Amino acid sequence: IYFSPIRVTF
Amino acid sequence: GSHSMRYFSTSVSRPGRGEPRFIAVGYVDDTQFVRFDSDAASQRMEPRAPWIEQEGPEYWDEETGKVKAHSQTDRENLRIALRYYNQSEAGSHTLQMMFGCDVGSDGRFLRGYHQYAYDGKDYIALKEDLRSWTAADMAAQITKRKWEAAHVAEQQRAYLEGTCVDGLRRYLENGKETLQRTDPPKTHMTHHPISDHEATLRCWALGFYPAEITLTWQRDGEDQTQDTELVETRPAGDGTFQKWAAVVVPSGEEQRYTCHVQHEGLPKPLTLRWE
Amino acid sequence: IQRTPKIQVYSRHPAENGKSNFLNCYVSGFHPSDIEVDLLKNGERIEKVEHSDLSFSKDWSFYLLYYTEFTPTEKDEYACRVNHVTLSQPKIVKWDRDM
Ligand SMILES: [Mg+2]
Repeated sequence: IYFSPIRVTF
Repeated sequence: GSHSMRYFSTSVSRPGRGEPRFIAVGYVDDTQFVRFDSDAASQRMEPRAPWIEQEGPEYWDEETGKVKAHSQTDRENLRIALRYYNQSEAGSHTLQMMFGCDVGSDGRFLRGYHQYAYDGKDYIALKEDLRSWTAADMAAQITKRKWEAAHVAEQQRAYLEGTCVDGLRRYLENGKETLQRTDPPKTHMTHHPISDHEATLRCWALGFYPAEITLTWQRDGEDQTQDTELVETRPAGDGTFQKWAAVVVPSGEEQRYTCHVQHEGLPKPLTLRWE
Repeated sequence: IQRTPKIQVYSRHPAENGKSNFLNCYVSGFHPSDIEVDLLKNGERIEKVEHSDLSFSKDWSFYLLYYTEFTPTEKDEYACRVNHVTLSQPKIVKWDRDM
């Protein structure tokens, strides 16, 4: 089960 | 009797030649179940093991959505690391990610991963406690800083201790026949003369599952490591592994040596003598 | 910066002259990921050589398995030719049914 989006970049 | 689920993601830039290719693979212990490739006709998460095919069509839509979202994040993540490290616009760079969890024989949460490496070296990583991050260098510290302010660990802690362990439990339940199985190694021994002075004694382990194996030589019941050639566990291609340990032996001394195999499909460690 | 591939040419099942098997070339510990693997029959490139999807281990280093069917014969010779940015020229590793 892939993680749900993390809408935070580097 | 622990079990694990892992996802390995790679994003390799190719400047001037379109967007970076992103690959992602999922593994349950040593068996690969999923694949996604940004440079593929389908543009979908595709199965790689029989037991994942029993998942409904909604799964394939949601998984495709989630992997697609990460791929997008990782292409901007590649462009950020580039400016962070004051690196030229020219040149291919690699961003890799590993996330997943480990569970007990009963299904309890043991450990959880979420970490990146930039150009083969650790960039950032969630700590064992899942509340804190490890920043390798200064660029990673800027990210550490950004992620602490944005409550990224809090969210991943919930994915890691929740979604991950539950999803793993059902993959273990559905994939019982093939995952819970333990394939013992088929052992044998070969003998090749180097010269009329000495010879190579090879000792093999074939068709075993999982990949955890131990191969050790002994000259007169005393552990040898002086002249031992031990290759890396290699996949046979059928979902089983292979390994061997060779030893340099003088002509006639062959009966002083024994090969020792330790595998979780073996009740007691097998000893091997020539012939 | 970069690491060199560690090459292994072997078969799925033990080699027997006249029986159909699988020729394998496993590569690992390399960096970056761009690698050219070719399986050869009597020095010539085998067409339709399948490979695993790019993966890595806990230590970040890549691994790949290229493979094809083959019927071993005492007559014919096999090997895999590998290319990477860490090699000035392609690396040829012959197939020994004994290693
Ligand atoms: Mg078990």
